[PDB]
Amino acid sequence: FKTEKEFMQHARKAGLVIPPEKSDRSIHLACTAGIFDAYVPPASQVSIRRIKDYDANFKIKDFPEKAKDIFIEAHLCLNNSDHDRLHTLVTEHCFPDMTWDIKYKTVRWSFVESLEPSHVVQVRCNVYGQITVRMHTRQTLAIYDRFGRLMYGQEDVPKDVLEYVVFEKQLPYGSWRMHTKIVPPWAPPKQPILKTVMIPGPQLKPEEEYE
Amino acid sequence: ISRKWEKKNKIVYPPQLPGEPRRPAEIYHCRRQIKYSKDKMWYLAKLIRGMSIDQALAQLEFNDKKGAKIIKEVLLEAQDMAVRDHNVEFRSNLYIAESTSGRGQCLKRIRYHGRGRFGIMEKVYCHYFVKLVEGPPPPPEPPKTAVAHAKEYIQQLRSRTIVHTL
Amino acid sequence: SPTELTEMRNDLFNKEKARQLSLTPRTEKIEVKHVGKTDPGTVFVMNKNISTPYSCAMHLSEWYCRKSILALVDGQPWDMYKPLTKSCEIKFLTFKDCDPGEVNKAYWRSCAMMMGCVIERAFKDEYMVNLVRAPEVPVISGAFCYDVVLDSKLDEWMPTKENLRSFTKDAHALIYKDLPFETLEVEAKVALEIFQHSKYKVDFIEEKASQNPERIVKLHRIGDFIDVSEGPLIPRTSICFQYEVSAVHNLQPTQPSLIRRFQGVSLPVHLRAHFTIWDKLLERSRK
Amino acid sequence: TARGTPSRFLASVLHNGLGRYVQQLQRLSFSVSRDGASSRGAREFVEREVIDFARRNPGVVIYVNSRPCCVPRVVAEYLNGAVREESIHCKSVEEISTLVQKLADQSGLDVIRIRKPFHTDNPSIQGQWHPFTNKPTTFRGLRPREVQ
Amino acid sequence: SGTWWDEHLSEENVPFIKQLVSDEDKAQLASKLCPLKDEPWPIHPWEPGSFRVGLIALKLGMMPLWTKDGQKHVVTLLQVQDCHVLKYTSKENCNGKMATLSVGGKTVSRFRKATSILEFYRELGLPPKQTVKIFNITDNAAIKPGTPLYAAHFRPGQYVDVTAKTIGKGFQGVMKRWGFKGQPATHGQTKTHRRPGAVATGDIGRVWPGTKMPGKMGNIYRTEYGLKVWRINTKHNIIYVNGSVPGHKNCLVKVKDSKLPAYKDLGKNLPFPTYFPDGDEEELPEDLYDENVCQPGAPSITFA
Amino acid sequence: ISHGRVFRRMGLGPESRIHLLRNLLTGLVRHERIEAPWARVDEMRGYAEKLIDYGKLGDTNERAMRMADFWLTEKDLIPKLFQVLAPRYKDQTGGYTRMLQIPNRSLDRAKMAVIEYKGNCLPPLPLPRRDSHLTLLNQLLQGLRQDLRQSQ
Amino acid sequence: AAPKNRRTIEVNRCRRRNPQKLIKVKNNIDVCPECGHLKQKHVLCAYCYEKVCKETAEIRRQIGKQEGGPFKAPTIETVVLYTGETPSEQDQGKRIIERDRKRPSWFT
RNA sequence: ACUGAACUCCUCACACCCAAUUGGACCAAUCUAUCACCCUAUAGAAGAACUAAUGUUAGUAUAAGUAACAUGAAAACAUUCU
Ligand SMILES: [Mg+2]
Ligand SMILES: [Mg+2]
Ligand SMILES: [Mg+2]
Ligand SMILES: [Mg+2]
Ligand SMILES: [Mg+2]
Ligand SMILES: [Mg+2]
Ligand SMILES: [Mg+2]
Ligand SMILES: [Mg+2]
Ligand SMILES: [Mg+2]
Ligand SMILES: [Mg+2]
Ligand SMILES: [Mg+2]
Ligand SMILES: [Mg+2]
Ligand SMILES: [Mg+2]
Ligand SMILES: [Mg+2]
Ligand SMILES: [Zn+2]
Repeated sequence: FKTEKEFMQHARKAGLVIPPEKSDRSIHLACTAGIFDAYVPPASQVSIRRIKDYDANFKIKDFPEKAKDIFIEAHLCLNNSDHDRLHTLVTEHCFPDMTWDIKYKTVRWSFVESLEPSHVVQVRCNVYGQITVRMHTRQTLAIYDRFGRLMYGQEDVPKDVLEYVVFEKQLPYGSWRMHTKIVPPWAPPKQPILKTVMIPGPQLKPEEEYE
Repeated sequence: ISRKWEKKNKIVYPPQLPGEPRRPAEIYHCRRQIKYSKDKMWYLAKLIRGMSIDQALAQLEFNDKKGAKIIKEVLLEAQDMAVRDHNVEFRSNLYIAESTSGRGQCLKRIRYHGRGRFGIMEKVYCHYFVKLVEGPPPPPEPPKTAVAHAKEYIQQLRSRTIVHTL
Repeated sequence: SPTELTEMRNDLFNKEKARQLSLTPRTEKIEVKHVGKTDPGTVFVMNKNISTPYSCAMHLSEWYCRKSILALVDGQPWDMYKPLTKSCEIKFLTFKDCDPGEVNKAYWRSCAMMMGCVIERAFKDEYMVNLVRAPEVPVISGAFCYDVVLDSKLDEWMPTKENLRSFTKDAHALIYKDLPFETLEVEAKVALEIFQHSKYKVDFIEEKASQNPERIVKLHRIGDFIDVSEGPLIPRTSICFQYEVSAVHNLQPTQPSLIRRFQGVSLPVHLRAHFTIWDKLLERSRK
Repeated sequence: TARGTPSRFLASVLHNGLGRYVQQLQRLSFSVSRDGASSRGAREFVEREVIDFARRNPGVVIYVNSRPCCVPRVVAEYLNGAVREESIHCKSVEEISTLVQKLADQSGLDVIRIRKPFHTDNPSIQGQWHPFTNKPTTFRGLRPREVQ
Repeated sequence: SGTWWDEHLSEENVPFIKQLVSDEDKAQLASKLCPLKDEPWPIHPWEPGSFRVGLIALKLGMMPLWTKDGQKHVVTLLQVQDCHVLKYTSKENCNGKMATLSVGGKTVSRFRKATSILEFYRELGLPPKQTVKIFNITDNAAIKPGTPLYAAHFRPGQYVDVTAKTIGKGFQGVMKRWGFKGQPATHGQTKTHRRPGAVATGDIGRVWPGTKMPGKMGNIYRTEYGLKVWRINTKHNIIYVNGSVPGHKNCLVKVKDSKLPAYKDLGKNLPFPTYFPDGDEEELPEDLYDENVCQPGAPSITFA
Repeated sequence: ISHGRVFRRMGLGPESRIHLLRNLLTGLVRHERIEAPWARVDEMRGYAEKLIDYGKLGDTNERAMRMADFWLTEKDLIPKLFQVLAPRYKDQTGGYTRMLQIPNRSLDRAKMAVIEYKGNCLPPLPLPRRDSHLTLLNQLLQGLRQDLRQSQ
Repeated sequence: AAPKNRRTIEVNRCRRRNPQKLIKVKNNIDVCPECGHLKQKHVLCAYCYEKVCKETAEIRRQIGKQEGGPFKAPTIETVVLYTGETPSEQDQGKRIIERDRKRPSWFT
């Protein structure tokens, strides 16, 4: 099937009366479905007290240096695929969005030193504190195949990336982790890939014509 | 049961050195439990076993057999996989390196014969395995010429020794 | 020596071919749309000056690599092995089309260029062979033409039937190599550097350079042999199936030197003719 | 059998007898259990005669490992890189003392079938027979039924 | 990719090529009709022991013919269609007991022959032929390759051997092929009516070679011997051979003089190398006849 | 041995091969384009062009009315025969149908075919066109035609 | 008669693998110029025939509406007109099947 | 005169070519006793060893892709025709 509607419309039509049953145990999440208030990149000190009310030892000045070590150690675990180490530095909204496309291919991401010091932009808040931090760093990329042939980016030349990495913290044992990465609409286009792509048009039945 | 052909698409080679020729892509694909026999599939699998993938889809569109309609569904899904998942840029730059057919788990029914006797009818199933290698197909081996037969005969005369002596 | 004239010219062709690739802006992506009756509205997001129309045909099928011969980039005929330049629209042109006008002409120039590679390398080294041009004669005339000037020793020289069969056996030897036509659009200043040793080809470069509002002249190369031409060409030399240098005609108004025209007739692998139809295209190609 | 098993020619390693005779063992390696009846004779070989053996040929370097094994092995490594690992499991002291002296005397070449019982490298001195030995020469090289 | 001549031609070039090569079909055949105005090989008189050329004729069909005894004879019409002499090999090259001419008849589309065959007829200057038969011959009878042979090469009263492939009857059973009696119909006889019986005996545990079994009947070369030529027809080049000739209608047969020992000296009054109509001496009538045959136009016969 | 035997044997007898072509020809007059197996089409095709010759014998011919009464099992197509089809082909003397090859039947892999009456109201079949006249082999042969026209 | 012995796979391979039993490679396959799908020579294109066979299936569905029941074959010649078309001079006295779609590029 | 064995000699080594039957020396694997501890030792025991019973049961071959089996026709798949 494709959707949840098309399953229930086929489970009704097949006679599959499946009972919606009640259970005492619920799915205990530790993330959110994206960002609370979507920051749009070109006053929120209420949300820094609501973070300090549960944590009670947290400085907004220290955190961009903490934000780099969350960002850098998350991206070095892509070079080895240490999935037990990504799960403590990256929330489960961000872990399928940085590992599912890179399975069965090797990446050789490497961090060289930044250009601008990181600084927090906004802060928002069974309660999830959320911190957006701006990153103007200098990175390299080299993504390969199964067969080891280069498919994206050269290995030596460092590039300039502008990043707004939203962070999140569940508020008893969770820490600050990467949650998502804001890509603005005015961002310059990414580096062109090394191979050429074909895009098929409509697959036409003999009765259908091309208009 | 074993499913080792599905796992061959997950081998990750180390990233290549620039002082090394480019490794061609390999795309292992299979369909299991085809309601067709494993030795009627061999004539279709032997036919396409060296061809490029566009010549293979041509010679299977016009075969009258049942399995040619099924191999053409396998070769099209493995060609769509090679540009999607295994990083081949050209659809046309593939050829069939291996094309075999194993037997599958077959069912058993009862065929009644002419008296109290009977027979055990077996409902045949089969597998079909393919590997596409990225590249132009290699040229077929020509017959060895009269020069090459004469070299092998003279090399067989040149190699003989005085046997059972010093 | 024509040994040292071949090593000198191909290094400057390679120097200009390497120069054009060096101006490529690190795989900039162009987007060409396929216009045609078959397979409509597909795009090929391709590299800027590395991608050719053969790479466009390689995405669709093997049938567009074998059957298709030219390329109608923006309504203009292009080689299949000439690098693209900008976002455009491509048709692929076949020998068996309803109007194969430019396909006939591009095949007509190519067997003229394939002939000139035979003429320079058939005479032994003590004889002087000099190419002039390839006249754009029509297909209805029955033979593609190539004007050559030989040395003064060979003024009362006319080849026999067994000499032209040694021309064709060197023209089928060029087909068996399956050599691709290395095309490259060169400016007029480099073209006079490659063709400095041949005064007949210097002035031909001057014809095409002022015909053109810029100084660009088409250069082509079969293998280790460079020649000018007027327009596009064929992808490979394996396209010529039937080939025969039919006759040699000495032109009539030749007071300074013999403008000696060569005649040949050819057909593709696509458009083969029967032995009795081809033999009648040989007795008409001797005029 | 001989059509099943590989075969080789009778050779030496580096012309082992021409200049000098080089002892072809490098190492012996004994695994010998401290508690175990299978290495009862192997413990008496180490106690009695491995010190008399390690002085009789000082080119062989002998390693007694003494680990808890069920089967005591002897791992003879030779000069051409070959390894012949054999067991001394439940052998008396007189049966290991000949098994080890057999390992010292032999070279590292395989114990597959040797084709010829000899090896001459210059087999001919007066020149090997071809059809034109023992055939007299005619005058002027005239073959039969040739007039001139 | 296999091609043919008609594949890449347009509808303006299809009827043009058809009329063109059929004009060179009739140009090359009409430029051979005077072989004596060319350079012929020398004309020798007949001697005892000399053998001459035969013919290749299309079998047209049969019709009755009557002699003056009033006895019906059946007679097979053999039309000589475009028969020529193709090549000559001496006895040194043949390594047989005689020399050979090669003779071909009944012109065929050039578009449907192999390339190696199409050049043999291009050096000869003829359209290609369907059957090419080889006639043993002496050194006297040696015609230049490229001369036509007509029906007046034979004369009435002469006996003639005719060779062609028989009518192919496919896989035939052992009753039609070998004339076996089969088994009776009733009185039992369950599954035997047309079956071969015992094949061999019991002691020999095998079947002898050359045992008559079911197989492919017909379609082999058979030769009839001693067939009289009753009349010839010089206008349409018809031989009127006595009796029945092997082969169906419109098949090409191989007509030559008889090898029978009773008809071995009977070439004294025959046109020896072949009939040359360029010779013109006593030009032959419309029909030549044997002395016994009642010609159509003679009065009704009477045995007084 | 079936030398010279020009009729296919079909059905379950010589009667049933006429009743098989009769339903195939009744569908051809009604629809003017029929898919059928290729051996059943080209066996019908002799009867499909011999029938229009019997419609051109006229409506009022009793010998032609008896033949249309047999060969059309739906009696409404006998007005369509004598008043539509036989007036449509009153110029030409033959070749009323065109028979092509279709890709084989998906059920039993049978060699299929389509006949149609020429010049009907139906959409045209994708007919096999000859090679174009501007191709290289046709222009080299057009140059030879115009030269040999100047040989006179 | 029963087999006296068992045929081996060495004997069975040389029977069921020689080129008399193998699938012959066919060389008929061209490309259709009209649609680019690949067809054989001597056979109509499978794609381009299904263009016609699904356009004829709609025309025959409207012929069946204007007749009404069986045995209504008219003695009047037929003309298929698509949308925005006028019956010309030769279509006077002809049966007109008014179709709904646009006149296709291959119909004429 | 030469050829010619498993006879006899030669170099080394020797318990190391009969059916039924009989005597003897060893032993795989298992469990138990006690050891042993990458797979063993000495003993005690026993459902203690399978190239063969038209053996039993399961798998899979061969015969074999063989014998055999099936859908009246066209079509708008409404219908009509045989
Ligand atoms: Mg079975
Ligand atoms: Mg009888
Ligand atoms: Mg009976
Ligand atoms: Mg009975
Ligand atoms: Mg039947
Ligand atoms: Mg002896
Ligand atoms: Mg003894
Ligand atoms: Mg024990
Ligand atoms: Mg037991
Ligand atoms: Mg067993
Ligand atoms: Mg048993
Ligand atoms: Mg089988
Ligand atoms: Mg059988
Ligand atoms: Mg059967
Ligand atoms: Zn089509």
